[PDB]
Amino acid sequence: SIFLRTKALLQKSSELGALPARTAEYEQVMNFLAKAISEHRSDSLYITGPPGTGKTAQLDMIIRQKFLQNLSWFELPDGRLESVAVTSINCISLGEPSSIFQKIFDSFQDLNGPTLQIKNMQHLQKFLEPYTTFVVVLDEMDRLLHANTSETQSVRTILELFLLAKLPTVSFVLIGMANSGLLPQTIVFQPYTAEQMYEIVIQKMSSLPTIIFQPMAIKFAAKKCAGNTGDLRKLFDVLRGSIEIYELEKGKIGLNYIAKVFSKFVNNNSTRTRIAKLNIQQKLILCTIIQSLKLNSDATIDESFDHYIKAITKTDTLAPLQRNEFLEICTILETCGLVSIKKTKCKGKTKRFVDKIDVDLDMREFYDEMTKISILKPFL
Amino acid sequence: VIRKFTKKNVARAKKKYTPFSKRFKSIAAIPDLTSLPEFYGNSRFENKLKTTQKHQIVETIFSKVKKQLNSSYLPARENEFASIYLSAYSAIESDSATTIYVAGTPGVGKTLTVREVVKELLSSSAQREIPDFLYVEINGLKMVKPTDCYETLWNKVSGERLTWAASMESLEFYFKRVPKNKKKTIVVLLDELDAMVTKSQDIMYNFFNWTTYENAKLIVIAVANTMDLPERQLGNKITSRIGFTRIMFTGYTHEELKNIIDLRLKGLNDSFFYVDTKTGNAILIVRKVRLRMSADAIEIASRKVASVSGDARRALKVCKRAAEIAEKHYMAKHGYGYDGVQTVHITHVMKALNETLNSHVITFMTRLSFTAKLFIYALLNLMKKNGSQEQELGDIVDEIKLLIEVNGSNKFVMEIAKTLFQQGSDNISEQLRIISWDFVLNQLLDAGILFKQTMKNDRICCVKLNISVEEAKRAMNEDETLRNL
Ligand SMILES: Nc1ncnc2c1ncn2[C@@H]1O[C@H](COP(=O)(O)OP(=O)(O)OP(=O)(O)O)[C@@H](O)[C@H]1O
Ligand SMILES: Nc1ncnc2c1ncn2[C@@H]1O[C@H](COP(=O)(O)OP(=O)(O)OP(=O)(O)O)[C@@H](O)[C@H]1O
Ligand SMILES: [Mg+2]
Ligand SMILES: [Mg+2]
Repeated sequence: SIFLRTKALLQKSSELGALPARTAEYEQVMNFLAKAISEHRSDSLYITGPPGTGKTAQLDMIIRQKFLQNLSWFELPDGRLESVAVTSINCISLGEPSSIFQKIFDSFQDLNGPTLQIKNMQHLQKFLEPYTTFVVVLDEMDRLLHANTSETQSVRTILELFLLAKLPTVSFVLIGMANSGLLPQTIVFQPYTAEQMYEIVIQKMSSLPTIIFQPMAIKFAAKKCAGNTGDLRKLFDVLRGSIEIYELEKGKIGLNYIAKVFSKFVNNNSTRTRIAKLNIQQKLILCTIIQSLKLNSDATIDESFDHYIKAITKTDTLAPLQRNEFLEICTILETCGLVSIKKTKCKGKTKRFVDKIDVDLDMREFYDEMTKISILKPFL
Repeated sequence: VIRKFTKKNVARAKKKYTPFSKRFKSIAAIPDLTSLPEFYGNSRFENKLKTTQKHQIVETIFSKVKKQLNSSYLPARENEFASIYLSAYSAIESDSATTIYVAGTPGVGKTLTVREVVKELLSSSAQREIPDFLYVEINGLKMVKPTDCYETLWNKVSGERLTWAASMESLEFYFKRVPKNKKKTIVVLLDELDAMVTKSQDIMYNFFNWTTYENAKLIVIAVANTMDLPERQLGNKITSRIGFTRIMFTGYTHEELKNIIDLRLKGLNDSFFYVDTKTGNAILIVRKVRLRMSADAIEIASRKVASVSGDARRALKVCKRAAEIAEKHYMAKHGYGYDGVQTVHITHVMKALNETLNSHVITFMTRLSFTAKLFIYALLNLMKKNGSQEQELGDIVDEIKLLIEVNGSNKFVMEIAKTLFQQGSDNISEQLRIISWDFVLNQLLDAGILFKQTMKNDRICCVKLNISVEEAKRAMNEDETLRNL
């Protein structure tokens, strides 16, 4: 079926030597590779961008299409067919940052030969002398800092990797992907625009015989996904959810299904609609909570109940409530989504944990809804 | 050799350290893992809790209602069910890797809906229309360590038992490098996702980044308690990998709660039992007794529970509590033991809803001794006088002494003063604290009525009311002596 295959192509794990909107970055990475392998010179690349801009996909395409274990040939524009050994390592999925040299050894030495124990970059530096250009691609190298310690020991691993990819008479290059003169060459992957997103979607769907999308719908989805930091993953979720809603509610699918996606998965709840679903007593207790937080702003449930009792005896509207009924109406306001009760330490001379009221509603439409009720304005 | 300290209770599990990347010498050396005798799921404790039943227990007219209203036994969740089922079915049939994010408040049927989805998916796989898959359930609050999920999932996949780090590179190797034809699809339910959140956030990144791998065939269904969890606690990478689509389980309306309770009360409401009048045991079809639980009671309980939480657990528990109140009154009236119409009325439902609302704190302060009430009265007097929420204990001592020595002409004070300062006894000198001063101070500290700071000078140490001031005032002027003065 065309719907199943189209959703299969629009997954965030889907695959497709240049990416459709990454031609310039591809030529930058291949001229770095030419000046690395052809010169037999070690060098360090540092690729940076927001999420979803296609760094990992571009390096995966480069490794798959254009390339001891994992031995292969690299062809130059001259065409001398140099011998390379390429590997890619995801840094977060390692238990410690100190063992990655070992995993580089575990990516390169054959299982039939002896298995030396690599402790640091000195042992790997000894290992790479008798050789064949070694290519590593470290993904999320930014997770090679240490969250503890300070400045000195945090950079302990990346500086020793940078020295190993810069010392003479080795063939160890270092491509590092991270998220936003021995310094590495910096490439910044840019967030995509709407037209780049449209061209990527048409290129990925060009394998399909029939496009189930009107092109204006793809353009609308791409231009809504083209914000300040807009990624291709969000566009894939939006389009996949468009097929999801289209075949849950039942031809080329319309622009209206994109709006249905952006309305279904954005709960655009208004404080207008929240206040309008309450009764007079929940609105009154919301007003007393607002006034108590206005005058105290580090207030407990019990101090807010005290303020409610003082206000309700000053004004004499209906009948006063007991503390547990007050708390139950506070949880009703949690269920509606206007009041939150957390549990925090005090900052007095007797610091213990207490229940605390926070408000997540904006004042203007709150006062506008409470203005229209005449029996509530003593509490405003 | 003499040790500086000893560890004599070390319990270490039999977990190997070599990960799955070093099992075989090559990628081509890996066989089809679906044929291995240990991979993909290929209890001994259930008989330990067996005994010999030598009695005959009595199940009364309301026993079947209370047993049937439990949480162990899908009307109102059919759009969420359709969304989760269609996404997971498309991910299984195309051999894809997919994250499904589900969030909601407690008891709104998240775990029930995901479990019903995976049961229908396994039944659909049993009819050979989608490929076979392995279902893994990981609950973050059922783990000792957060990294034990690495221990759990890999043990569900391979049948090996490794330490958590080696399990993590084993799972990374399995999801990225092993081809699809040698693998089986895996559906993982991550439940209580916030419990698996650490400072490094490595488990979150790994579990949602494996769903971005081409070869993984991994479906992660993550259950959250809030929808804003990836923005509040997780980074932009994990938020990008989780995705824009997020399924929210709203709290149940009172129609939905009433439909749930009526679904559990089908076959029992408006039915007849054969009831023995000698013992009390009742049999579903000696007297023929009709059992009803009224729909107005269910609708009152459903409306209250739907406004407070929309929680199916609370609606079922309120109905079960009302039935237990009715059944307790029934056993009291007929003298039945634990070896024409019986109704769970609306009054039992109101009692069940009011028993968690009745504010025992005021009742507790009313039923205290005179010294504890005098302490609370003195503290309230100081908060009225100097307007502070924290009062020093020496000030409370001095104002208790003033309250005794000013209104002496009260007859109760003339009766109580010798007890308060000499314990009714000559040869006991006059005391600086009252009798049972530390006793009532520690008693009010145990109840949570009071907070005391941690100082070693007993006079400058501060005391604060942890309870609201108005309930302390109404408890104090309930007392006839303290409201007189
Ligand atoms: N130019 C492109 N053409 C086709 N698919 C693309 C392109 N760029 C990205 N994608 C797809 O978008 C997704 C994200 O790509 P990728 O993993 O490279 O992101 P990233 O920049 O590495 O971000 P992160 O920091 O989140 O890892 C993948 O599904 C990838 O196939
Ligand atoms: N739609 C429903 N129909 C019938 N019973 C339901 C329904 N939803 C919930 N229940 C009942 O409520 C119980 C608790 O629901 P469930 O475990 O699915 O909650 P949850 O939303 O996952 O909550 P928590 O966040 O506390 O884990 C179920 O086991 C079942 O007895
Ligand atoms: Mg990446
Ligand atoms: Mg649950």
